[PDB]
This record gives sequence, structure tokens and C-alpha cells, in this order.
Amino acid sequence: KVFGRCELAAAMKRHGLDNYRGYSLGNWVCAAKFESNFNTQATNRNTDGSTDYGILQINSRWWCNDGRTPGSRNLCNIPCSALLSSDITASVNCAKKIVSDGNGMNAWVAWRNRCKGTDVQAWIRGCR
Ligand SMILES: C[C@@H](O)CN1CCN(CC(=O)O)CCN(CC(=O)O)CCN(CC(=O)O)CC1
Ligand SMILES: C[C@@H](O)CN1CCN(CC(=O)O)CCN(CC(=O)O)CCN(CC(=O)O)CC1
Ligand SMILES: [Cl-]
Ligand SMILES: [Cl-]
Ligand SMILES: [Cl-]
Ligand SMILES: [Gd]
Ligand code: NA
Repeated sequence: KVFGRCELAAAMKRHGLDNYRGYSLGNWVCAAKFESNFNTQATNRNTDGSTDYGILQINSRWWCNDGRTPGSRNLCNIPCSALLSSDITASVNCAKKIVSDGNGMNAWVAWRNRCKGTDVQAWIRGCR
């Protein structure tokens, strides 16, 4: 599924992401835009053999099982394929554990380089 901006904000807000660990809703929509272009089905292969999955490009090295990332962890206890669903529940619960782990939203390279220090509220501007 490719989400609209307002549609994704209302779904992330309903799953409790708004101000989660002090990160306003604008930071999360911004991250999703530059990680996946709002597409749940996005995948990107990393040079170490791990793969990034879904709207927030979560990372088979540590967070989920794709059966092809040797000696990796599954700390969200999910198949990576669950992170590609039109339902973002798995992606959101998994992101709650990542952003809680010590480095906050710096875990998302595109958030750090394209959202951090900007007018992030612009990303939910006009939404009900
Ligand atoms: C809401 C309208 O803006 C829709 N829109 C009309 C055309 N826009 C005009 C403009 O945005 O000023 C220019 C192109 N636009 C650049 C950009 O958005 O930054 C990329 C495509 N957009 C992406 C989007 O808007 O989400 C969809 C089409
Ligand atoms: C040409 C306009 O589209 C100018 N636009 C500024 C104003 N936009 C317009 C809008 O989308 O309504 C509102 C804020 N916008 C939200 C979003 O696009 O998702 C993020 C910033 N954008 C990033 C981008 O377009 O890639 C900068 C370019
Ligand atoms: Cl915001
Ligand atoms: Cl594996
Ligand atoms: Cl933090
Ligand atoms: Gd824009
Ligand atoms: Na794994």
C-alpha cells in the first residue's frame, strides 16, 4: 500500500506514535517519506547481506527474521514479511522498541540527514 500523508499521520497517531519518547508526529511522517516514499512494500539490500523492510525500513540484522541474514537477532519476534503489510501495526510496535534502545530516531539515517533540525510540523500541516 502507498499511503497519503494525512492518511499515514492519522494511522500513526491512532497506534500511539505521536510524542512517543518526545518525538512529535511530524518526525515520524518525515522519516517514512524519505525511508520508503510512504510504500509499505519497499525493500533495500545492505552491503553486509541484511535487508531493510517496510515503511520505516526496519533492518533484518537485529529486528526481524528473513531466513537469509546469518547470525542475526529477531528482537521484534516477527517474520520481516509482516513489516510489508497494508496494516502498519507490526511496523509501529517494532519502531517503538528501536527508538527506545538508546540512540532514539538517529537509527533512521534519512531522519538524521533530512528531518532533524527542520520544520517537521510542516509534514502534518492541513490534516484534520
Ligand atoms: C498537492 C499537490 O501539490 C499535488 N501535486 C501537484 C504538483 N506539484 C505542485 C506543488 O506541489 O507545488 C508539483 C510536483 N510535486 C512537488 C512537491 O510536492 O514537492 C511532486 C508531485 N506531487 C507530490 C505531492 O504533492 O505529494 C503530487 C502532485
Ligand atoms: C512544491 C511544494 O510541494 C513545496 N514543498 C513545501 C511545502 N509542502 C507542500 C505540500 O506538500 O503541501 C508542504 C510540506 N511538505 C509536505 C510533503 O510534501 O509531504 C514537506 C516539505 N516539502 C518536501 C517535498 O515536496 O519533497 C518541500 C516542498
Ligand atoms: Cl510535528
Ligand atoms: Cl537469517
Ligand atoms: Cl531521544
Ligand atoms: Gd511538500
Ligand atoms: Na534477523
